[PDB]
Amino acid sequence: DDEEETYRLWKIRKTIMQLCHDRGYLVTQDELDQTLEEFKAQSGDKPSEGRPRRTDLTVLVAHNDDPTDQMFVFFPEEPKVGIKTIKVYCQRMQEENITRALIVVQQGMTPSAKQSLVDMAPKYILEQFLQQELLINITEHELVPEHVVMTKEEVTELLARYKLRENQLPRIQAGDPVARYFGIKRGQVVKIIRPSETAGRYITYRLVQ
Amino acid sequence: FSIGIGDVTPGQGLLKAKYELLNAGYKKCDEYIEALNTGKLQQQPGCTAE
Amino acid sequence: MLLFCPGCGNGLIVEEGQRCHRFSCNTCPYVHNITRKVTNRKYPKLKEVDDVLGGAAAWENVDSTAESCPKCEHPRAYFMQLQTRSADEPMTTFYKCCNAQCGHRWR
Ligand SMILES: [Zn+2]
Repeated sequence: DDEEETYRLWKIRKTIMQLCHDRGYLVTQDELDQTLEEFKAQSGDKPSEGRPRRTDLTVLVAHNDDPTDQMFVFFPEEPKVGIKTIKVYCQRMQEENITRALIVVQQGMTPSAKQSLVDMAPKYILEQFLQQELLINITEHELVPEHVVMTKEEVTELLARYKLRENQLPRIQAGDPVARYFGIKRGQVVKIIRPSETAGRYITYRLVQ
Repeated sequence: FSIGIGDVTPGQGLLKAKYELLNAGYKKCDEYIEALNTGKLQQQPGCTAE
Repeated sequence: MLLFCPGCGNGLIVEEGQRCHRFSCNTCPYVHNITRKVTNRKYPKLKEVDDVLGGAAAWENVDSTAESCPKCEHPRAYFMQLQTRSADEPMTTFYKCCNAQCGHRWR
C-alpha cells in the first residue's frame, strides 16, 4: 500500500494530461514523459500527500487559438462528491473567472448534485470522469480507430461533395466514451480512419447527437 | 464398373494386425482402470481423475 | 448442533437476565445456566473475496521458489494457490501463463 495509490495517481495524471494535449490546450512535453519515480520526486508518498489539493491542475490554456483561455482540473477526495463541495468549486471558479472545469470522482457523487450538474449556468458547464475509466486512455486501445474533429469549413466541403443534407450522416452518441474524451458538443462532426485489413484505409464521418 | 462383396472382404494381414492392436488397447485400458481404482493414477492437470 | 428442553423437548435459546447467561425454554420454566464454554458453530456464510487485492496489489506476499513450464520457460508466471469452498473443504492449485495471443492456464 501507499505504492499502488501513488501508481494510480501517476497514471491518472498521465492520462488526463494526454487528454489535455489532445484537446489542444497548453502543455509542456517534458511532463508528458514524466516517470513514476519522477512523480515521487515531485510529490511525496501517499501518507504525506493530500488528494483534494495535491493534483489540482489549471496550467493548461487554449494556447492553440487563445493563450488567455485558462482551464481548470479538480480532484475531490470523498467517495461521493457532495453539494457543498461543488459549491466551493463553483465559487472558486467564479473567483478564477473561467467557463468550464473537469472533476474526477473516486466512487460516485450525490443525486441532488447529479441534477445540479446540468443547470449550474448556461455560461458554465462541468465534466465528470470516473477514476476507474481514466486509469486507461481509450485512444490507445487496439479496438478504437482514430477519431479527428474538423472545422466548419471541412464539413461544408464534405456536405457539398456528396450533395447531402447534414441530418443524413451516420450518428454518434454524445455519451460515447470517445465523445466524452474529446469533450465535443452536439452538432459537431467527426472523421474516422478505420485501419483496413491491409495497408489501405477507409474514411467515414459521424455526427454527434 | 462394379462393386461386390469381394471388394469389402477383409484381407489376411488385417486379421493379424487387428488382433494385435485390439489386444494392445485392452491391456492399456486395463492398466489405466487399475491405476484409477487403486488411487495410484496421476490426475491430469486439466480435469479430475474420472 | 441444537439444544432442547428435557422437560418439553423443544428448542432452547440463550439469554441473559442475571449474573450469568443461560439456556432457557419459552414454554416451561426450565433454565440451564452456562458456566463454561462450547466449541461448535453453525458455519456462517459470506461470499467470495475475489478482487479485494486485484491487479498489481501489495508487494508483501513475494516468495522465492516457483515452478516452470514444460514448453517455453519464459520468466514470468510465479506461483499462487487458492481454496475451494469452506473450512472443511479442500484447496486447489493452478498454473496460468499470460504473454499474449493464446489461452494457456494449467491446473
Ligand atoms: Zn418448550
